[PDB]
Parts: sequence; C-alpha cells; structure tokens
Amino acid sequence: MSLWQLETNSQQFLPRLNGIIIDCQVLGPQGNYYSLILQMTENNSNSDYQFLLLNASDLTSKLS
Amino acid sequence: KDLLNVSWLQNATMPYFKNLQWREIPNEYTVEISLNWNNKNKSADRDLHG
Amino acid sequence: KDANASHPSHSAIQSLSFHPSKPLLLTGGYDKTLRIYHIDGKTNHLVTSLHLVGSPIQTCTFYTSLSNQNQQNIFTAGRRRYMHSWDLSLTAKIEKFSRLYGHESTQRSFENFKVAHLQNSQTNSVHGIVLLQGNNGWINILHSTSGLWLMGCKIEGVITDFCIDYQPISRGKFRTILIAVNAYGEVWEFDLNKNGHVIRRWKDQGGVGITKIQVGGGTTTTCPALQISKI
Amino acid sequence: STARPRIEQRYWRQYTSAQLVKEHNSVTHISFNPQHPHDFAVTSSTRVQIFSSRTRQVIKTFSRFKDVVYSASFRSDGKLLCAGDATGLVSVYDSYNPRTILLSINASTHPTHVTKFHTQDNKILATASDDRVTRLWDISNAYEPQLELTGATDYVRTLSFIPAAPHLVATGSYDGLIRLYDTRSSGSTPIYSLNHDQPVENVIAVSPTQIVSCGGNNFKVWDLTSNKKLYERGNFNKAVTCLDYVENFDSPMQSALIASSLDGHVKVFDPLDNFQVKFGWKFSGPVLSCAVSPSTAQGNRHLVAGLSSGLLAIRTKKKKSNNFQRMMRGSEYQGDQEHIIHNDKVRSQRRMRAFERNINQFKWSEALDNAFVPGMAKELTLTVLQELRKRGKVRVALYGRDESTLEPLLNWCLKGIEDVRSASIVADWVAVVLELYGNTLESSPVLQELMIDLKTKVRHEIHKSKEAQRIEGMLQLLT
Amino acid sequence: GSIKFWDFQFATLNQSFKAHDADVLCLTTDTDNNYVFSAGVDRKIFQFSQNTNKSQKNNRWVNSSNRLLHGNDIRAICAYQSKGAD
Repeated sequence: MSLWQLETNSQQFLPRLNGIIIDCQVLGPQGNYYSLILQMTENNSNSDYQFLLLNASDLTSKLS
Repeated sequence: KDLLNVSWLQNATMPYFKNLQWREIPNEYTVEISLNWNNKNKSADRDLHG
Repeated sequence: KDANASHPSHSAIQSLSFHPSKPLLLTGGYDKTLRIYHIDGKTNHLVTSLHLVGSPIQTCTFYTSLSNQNQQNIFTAGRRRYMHSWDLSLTAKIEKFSRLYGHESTQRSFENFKVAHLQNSQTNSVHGIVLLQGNNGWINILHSTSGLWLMGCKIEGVITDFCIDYQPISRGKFRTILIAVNAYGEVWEFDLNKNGHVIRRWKDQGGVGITKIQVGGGTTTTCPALQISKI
Repeated sequence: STARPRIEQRYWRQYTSAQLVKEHNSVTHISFNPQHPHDFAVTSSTRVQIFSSRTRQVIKTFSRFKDVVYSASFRSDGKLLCAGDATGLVSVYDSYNPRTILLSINASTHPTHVTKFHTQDNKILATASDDRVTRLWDISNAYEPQLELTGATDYVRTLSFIPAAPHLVATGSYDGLIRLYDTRSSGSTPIYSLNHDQPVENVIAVSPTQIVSCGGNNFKVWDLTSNKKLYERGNFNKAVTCLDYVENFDSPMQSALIASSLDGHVKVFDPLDNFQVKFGWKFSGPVLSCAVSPSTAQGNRHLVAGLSSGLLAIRTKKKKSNNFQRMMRGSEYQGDQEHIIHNDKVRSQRRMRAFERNINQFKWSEALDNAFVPGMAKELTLTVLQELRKRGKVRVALYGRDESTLEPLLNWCLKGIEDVRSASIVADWVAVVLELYGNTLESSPVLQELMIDLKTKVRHEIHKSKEAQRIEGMLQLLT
Repeated sequence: GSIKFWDFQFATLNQSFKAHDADVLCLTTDTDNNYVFSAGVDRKIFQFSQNTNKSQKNNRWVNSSNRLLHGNDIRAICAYQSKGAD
C-alpha cells in the first residue's frame, strides 16, 4: 500500500498485504480510515476478494 | 424489606452500587468486586506477541 | 491537599495538565506511568493510571476536538521515536504514532510537542495538529486524528521552543500562527492554516541562549476554547 | 500487513579447560567435600593435595607423611579429613588447615588401604587394612574400635555404608563376596553376601536400595532389600577401576554414575533407564582414579582423572553523577501498583546479515558475492544458493556479469559437486551460466581451464557414484 | 541532493526536495519563473513547476517530471527562451 505525499512527491509504504490490491480510498469524514480490497490471486480459479479497512494511526488493520 | 443497596466510589468520583439480598448472607460478609489492578491492556487487534 | 498524596509517584513530574472542561488533572513522569487524578480541594484521588513500558514519557497533554467535543485524546511522548494517542473511554485503546511520512531523518526524539487546532479555510474541517520538534531547525506539523504529515517548517538556527497563537477572522473563522525561536533569539511568526511560510520575523532584545517561549493572555494550549466562536 | 519470513551429548561435550598436572607417582583415589565440594583432594604418594574450584591448582596440601598414602576422605560435615597410608597409622586431621594433625591412630600393621567416615554419624570412622578384619573406630575414644568387624576369607579392601540405612556397612574383599554387616551384630557375620566373581575394585551404594560393585572387566549391581542383581556392564578393556555417583544435577539426565576402567574412556551411565552411556571421552592412557564433583558444586563443576601414571586431567564446566541518576531515577518500576499496563514492543531479532538483506532488497549480485567468500560458511553458501534458485531468476541474477565475477562460483562448485545434497543443484548453476555465457568464454579463453578441470573431476565423481550404486545393487542381490 | 527553496525576504526556507540522490551541481529557470530545472552528478535532469493559479497563489512548487538521458554526470546546464525557440 503506497501513499504519495504530493508536495514532496514521495511515499509511505506498507509492505506485505499478502495479496493484490484492487480498490482503495479513505472514507473517514476527518480522514482516519482506509477502506480497501485485497484479492490474493494465488488461485486463478475464483475472484476471491478480501474486504478490510485499516486505521491511519499506525496502519493497523481492523476487521479483515 | 429483604433488600440492601450499598454504594461505593469505584473510580475517584463515580458511584457504583450493589443490591445484596439481605437475610441469607453470613454474619460477617465481604463483597468482592471486579477491579482493574494490574490488568494487561489487550488490544482488539494483537495477539500475545503483538 | 497535596495532589499526589492519594497514589504517589516515584520519578520526576515532567508533565502536568488539566482537562479543558472536566475536573481532571494529568501527571506524567520518567517512570512511564501516566496517571490521571480527579482533583478537588479536600481529598483528591486517582481516576486511572495508565502505565506503558519502555517509553519514559516527557510531555503529555489532553486534547478535545473543537467541532464535536467528544474525543478526549491524551497525547504522550518521551525520548523515544514514537508517541501515543489515547481516546479516553472511562480498558484503554491507545494508538502509537510513529509513521513519519516526509521527514524521517530529523527526529532523534519526540520529547517536545504541542497540540493545536486549525481550520481548513476553504471548508471548515477544524481539526488537530501535533507539532513535534526536530534537530536542526525542524518542527513538523502532523494530523491528530489520522497521523498524516501535514507539513513541516525549518527555521535557521537550532530550535529551542515554540508556541501557538490563534486569532479570529470572522464570526466562525480563525487563523493559527506558530511562533518559534532560536537560542540566538530571533523569532519566526508564521501562519499555518495556509502553507507554512513566514509572514513575520523579528528579534528579541537580548539573550545569548534563550530557553522557553510562551504566549498567553487570550487562548492557548493551556487555556483552550470549546466552541469555535469562543476562540 | 505482516512481517517478513526468515530462511545430552552436547552437554557433556561442552566440558572444557581440560588441563594437566603430572604428579610424581600414581593417583590411588580422590575425595570431595560433602556439604560443598568447592574443594577436592587427590591422594598423591606421601602427600595429599587439595584444590579449589577457582584457581584449579593446589590451594592446600599436606606432605609430612612418611610412606605412600592410600585413602583420603572427608567427613560428611566437611571440616576434617581422614587419610590412610602404607604404614598403617591412619591419620585424621582438620581440613582447611593442613599444618595441624588431630590424631594419628594406628590400625593393624598391614597397610590401611581404605578409611572413610560414617555417612551420617560424625564420630565413627571405618578403616580397612590387609588384616582380613575391618574396624569401626570411634574418634572420641580412639584407643579401640567398638566393632572388630571380622568374618572375612581374605583381604578386606573397599568399604562403604548404606546412606539412609545406618546399621548396614557394605564391605568388599578380594573374594567376590560383598559383605554387609549390621553394626548391632557380633561383627562376625553378614546377614547375607553378594556374589561378585572377580576381586571387587570398589563398591558404592547409589540408592538406599541399590548398590553398584565393580571388580574385573564387568561391573555389577546389587539390590539389598531382596539380594538381587538386575544389571551388569562389561564393555571395557581392563577392569572398571573406580566408580562415582551423582544425583540431581543440570543435564538432560537427572542422575548419573560413572565407571572408569583403565582404558582411556570413562563411561557415564544412568539409573534413569538402566545404565547406558551417553558418550565416553578418552584420556592419555590407563585411567585409574576418575570422578566428577557431586551435586552441590553450583554451576562450576569439575571432572578429575588421576591416571595410573599419575597425571591429573581436570576438565571443568563453568556457566554521570547522583543528580543525573536522580534525573533518570524512575527506570525500573515497570508498572507494579497501578491500574493498567501496556506492552507494544518490537523485538530486536537475530542478527540479519548482508546477504540476507541483499535478498530482502533484491540485491542479487552482491548476494552472490557475499555467498562466494571464504569468510562466510560453506553450508550458508549452499543454503543461499538453493534459496535464491528457489526464489529468483538466475538469468536476471546473472544478466550482466563477466568471468572475473563468475570465477568464485566455479571455484566453489569445484568442491561442491562432491556434496550429497547440493551436487545436481550446483550442476544446474553451472548449467545455466554456461547455457547463456558461451560468448564470454569464446572471447576470453581463461576459465575453460576450470571447465576442463571440472570435467575430469566430475568424471571421477560420476565413476564414484556409479560404483556406489552398483555396490548397493550388491546389497539388493544379497537381500 | 537537497534542493531547498528559500525565500528572499525573511531569509527563511520555503520548501525542500530530497529527490536528487547525489551532489547537485547546476540549475536554471525561465523568464517569469514558471519552472526550475536542476541537475548534478546523479546524471538526472529534473523539473519543478510553479505554473498553475494554485501554485502562484500559495507560491508552491511540485516535483513535476524527472529524466535521465546522460552517461556519467552533469556539471553544467543552462536554458534559453524566445518566441522562435525554447
């Protein structure tokens, strides 16, 4: 999960999401929660996604 | 009649209560209450090793 | 009555704060046990006492949001490279801010920070800011809810301290300014509701090494407002 | 989010500092302080030498004996010590002070071979010379023993007691024929005798129920509550010379007993699972008097080996200002008497290495370089070659190199083709590099010297593999 | 590598960019300062832009583009503008 600060054009990383990110946005009204979709295509048979959000504080995931 | 309500400050100023039924408790009687003393703060997101 | 007398402390008292409206005192020292007392003139007791290992805290404070006033986040920091936020809810949930987005090479410590509101000034998303000190001339303004690096500001010469001055603009609008010093004692006075760029700079009449600057009189960190119009 | 993945006999062989001190004659046997064996004594000729657990040399000794001395034995309190000589005037004198002699009392005129105190009583001392009678002298009135413990056919030679059972004294003569007298008896008969065959070398009691005797090229056990043997062992070149027992020490074996048998190796059996050795370690010849320290040596623990030549091998295991301190005083409180305790630590893990972080940051080239250096381990090199073959593309790992970088790869496959577990995989390594790098060797004709050297040694090794396969084919035919 | 933009009056820093990974040696611009192009010994020439109304109101610069078309180093750049060439 890579987030760019625009006015430095640089990035904060999140290394091992154990899958493939499909869609992501922030959705807190003050902007504290990142909703996203993992997919983890280690089986090509099914489009078996994985819904999770994570906090903006330490980027810990709540309710995979 | 046959009900006793006791009151005690759990934190520094909040009053908690207890409704002891009165006639069948022993003569001396202690009431244990749940109280945070050295409880390990456990998150809703981490295991033992964090 | 001696406010430590109910449940005493062991180390020094490096930080001491009040809740902005509720009758609550916070005590924080190097023995890494931030206590909170309910204080009154007769016999004052300990509401809770959070302890956190491996982080001897240096400064810690209360914070409430200006908008909906129901947040009550403690912020605490010591000599280490992480600080902690806490939503107090009478078993605690605390978060550990350590994600330095832009600048990662300027903090040997988090041991000096302030907290301050600001407005958005195109919308009115009034929200918090942590203001951390750095090492060369760096003071970084983060977010308080999320943790995002909002921006940073470097002054020329070594930071010694800094403070925050708000000022009203209209009935419902306000503007925040950060005041920062050197040891030499020439201050920068720059607003940070727009981007952090210097709008005033002058010089103290004297001082070889100045140590501590504090603004007051109106509202500030120690006397915060509750409604936005009350600033 | 998550982290990143990472890819008994050892106790008795972590015994070291095995130093040597040669005496001037042989070492009869030794002793140990029973309350705290932090010192120990060996029975040199015409002197007894006493050593500590720290300096590992003589801390005290006594050498005004006039003849060769045989037996050194502490009392169970560990204050004084007995010593029997060839003259037959057995001397008891205080330990931790050699220059005083408490009382030297004569036994029979035969050489007093063994002399040991009572195991629990502090005032009665058992002696045995070659008078075919042993004696329970009393040191309060050392003018005549209480018991003239007679009833031997020939040469009473090794004494012991039973530990928890006081009145049973187990003596052993050169007749087999291990006697065990009652001290309230007439001193002429045992209640029964244990039928060893050889002359017994010495006997100890490892239980209050089970003793072990040794004599001749096998040692025996003996039950005392039913007069029974359950065990012998005889895997020694000469007779098992001395025995020793220890209970409740720090090992994957709860209690041990050793037998030393004049053939270099000393064997460490166990009454946990009926007397099997973990491994026996040799010495420099005929091992006569060998024992480790007892239980309460407290960590530092010494095995000593006084050979029949006389050299003692000792192998030991051994496990700003006030204002600034008041500024940083609260560092050890750690949350004892207050409400909740957080714990959010990241752990400083094992030392990640340069090749490992090269794999972590895809630094494949210097990962190969850190693999092929003599400072790193050979099996580390094998494992990183296997793991990077399993991980990444060898083509993009070798996408720009030349033979001056390729040469330690070939120089180590030179010795790694002979491996059992990495032979074909390092063959696959050289297969890929020669599969895509023929232009380099046809430009620079250097490294085909190592290619042809490789070819002749791999013809040798394929002959070796062929003949090994047909020898197990012989096993298959003679199934 | 730290291309730092300081303000002239008040003598203060304005922005910073640690995008260069080596020693910067040279940098130029155009007439009304819509851009600044820098280069040094990372053999990379890259851009910063101040063109839009938001950039000229807030006085802000963005690390717009980056470009490596060199072999070893840069030790000099310069730039020219006209109505016949740019």
